[PDB]
Amino acid sequence: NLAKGKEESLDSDLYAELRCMCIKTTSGIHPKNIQSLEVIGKGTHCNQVEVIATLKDGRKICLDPDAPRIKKIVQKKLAGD
Repeated sequence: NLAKGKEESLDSDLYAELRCMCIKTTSGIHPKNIQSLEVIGKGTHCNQVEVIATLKDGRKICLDPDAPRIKKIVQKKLAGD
């Protein structure tokens, strides 16, 4: 949909999340599949921290910042001695 006629799609129902990049998140991802990830802090129209992971095969998914499982996965990725 090209022109000035939005709101008929999956775009956010929440004013505070109008500019968030993620619609939802993916579970069951393994640290080994992750090539890199970006942690984005809260912004003007996105009151949620977002975690966008790029998998080794190029797939991009969002991860739940609050999932103890995800916090562990990020910790795992950070380690590498």
